[PDB]
Amino acid sequence: NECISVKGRIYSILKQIGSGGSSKVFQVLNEKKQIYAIKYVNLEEADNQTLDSYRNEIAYLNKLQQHSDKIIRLYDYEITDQYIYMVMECGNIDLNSWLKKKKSIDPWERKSYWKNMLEAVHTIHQHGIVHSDLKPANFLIVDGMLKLIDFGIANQMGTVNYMPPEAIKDMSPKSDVWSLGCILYYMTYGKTPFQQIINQISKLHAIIDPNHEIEFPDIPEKDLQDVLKCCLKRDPKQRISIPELLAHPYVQIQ
Ligand SMILES: NS(=O)(=O)c1cccc(-c2[nH]nc3ccc(NC(=O)Cc4ccccc4)cc23)c1
Repeated sequence: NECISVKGRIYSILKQIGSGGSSKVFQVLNEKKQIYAIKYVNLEEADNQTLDSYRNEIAYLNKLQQHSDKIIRLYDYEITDQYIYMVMECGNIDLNSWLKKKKSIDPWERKSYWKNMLEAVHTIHQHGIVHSDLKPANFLIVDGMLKLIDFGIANQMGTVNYMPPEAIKDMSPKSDVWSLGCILYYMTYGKTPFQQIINQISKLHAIIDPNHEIEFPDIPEKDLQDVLKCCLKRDPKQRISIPELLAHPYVQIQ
């Protein structure tokens, strides 16, 4: 429960939120006992390829401020040769942990969270960023809304269930549509489209191979069932885009 100093301001560690691959996230308090979330990154083992990934992520996160409130608020940051300190907004819970704990999600709650997800991905697309690795863990519940925490530029610490078929064949902004579709599918049927296929090798084949029909059981919300069919199209040309999804009846009609 040590102390942290960022750009002259002192912060006391309250509790550690999480840890993963030379990185750590802590609950901190300023002199006025106001809460913040500080991300600490250890750079002693990272090479120039990994270093440029963190630098690019920090730059885009700082630029995305005031552009949208669907991106985590970054108040200040400190970068040295040894470490990175990022003073951010403190949230309630990540979407991945919240989805696993929830028994059944409300239809209005599913719609409101989908809208937030579309608007955050649209904002990063407008600034030329393509996430390519979207999963619920990249989203945080804060101030009664969902906010994107990372843009997938830097290597961080589920599995291959949200991977688009284009990325598997590559050995496009439409890639983020498939990943978002898998999150909404989980919010609709309680499972991912390829969660039943336990074998990782057999799972990767099922995503890319055509004729392997993805089940879409009938639900009262006919517009919601349509979004999933449009989002989970193996062909990126036939797949719906983010600006088209923002005008879909599911997000615009009551
Ligand atoms: N209610 S709470 O205080 O307990 C809580 C719970 C969950 C999230 C937050 C939480 N608040 N603000 C956050 C900013 C970033 C972040 N995550 C990462 O940047 C990725 C990461 C994760 C682990 C290790 C290394 C990197 C989480 C944030 C707060």
